[PDB]
Parts: sequence; C-alpha cells; structure tokens
Amino acid sequence: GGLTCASAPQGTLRILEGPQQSLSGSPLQPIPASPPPQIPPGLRPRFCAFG
Amino acid sequence: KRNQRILAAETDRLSYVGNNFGTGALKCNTLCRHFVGILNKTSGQMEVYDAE
Repeated sequence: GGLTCASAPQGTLRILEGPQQSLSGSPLQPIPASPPPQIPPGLRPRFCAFG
Repeated sequence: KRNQRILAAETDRLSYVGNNFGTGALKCNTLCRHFVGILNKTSGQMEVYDAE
C-alpha cells in the first residue's frame, strides 16, 4: 500500500447512450392543409323580383 | 458515512489533501462513474477496475 505514482494513460474510453434513429429520417408527416372554401351545392335564386 | 475517504500527499516542502466528500469533492464523481482499463495487448483483455 505504498501508493506510488503510475505512468501516464494511453487513451480514453467514453461510454454514453446513443439515440435511436430508426424512427426519424422517415418522410415528414405535416399537418394536412385545410381545404379552400368551396361553393355549397344547391344554391338557387330564392329572390324573385316583385311584380 | 462509509465511502468517504481522504487522500494525503507529503512532498519535501509542502503537503496536499483531498476529500471524497463535502466541499472540495468533484461533481464528476457523482454525475459520472470512472473506471480504469488495464489492457493486455497480447490477450486483448480489458480488465476494468473501478476508479475514484
């Protein structure tokens, strides 16, 4: 138990978690565009001129 | 109160002290965990010992 000074280390291992990327890199999934306003069907001339 | 250690070192002119705890200990002892890898280049064995 003299606890002498040992030599300098050769290198460094570093352990850390890696993320999973099987999900991302996929084609994007955007929010679907709301439709442009379309005229309602069944619009008729309700007003007829008097006389 | 176990796993609390103090390392001391005396030179010929000035002496040194370091704790394992309290004010003066390192945050890399708690937020990480360190090991010492002894690598035999012949047998390819990484004998991994725990480190402080």
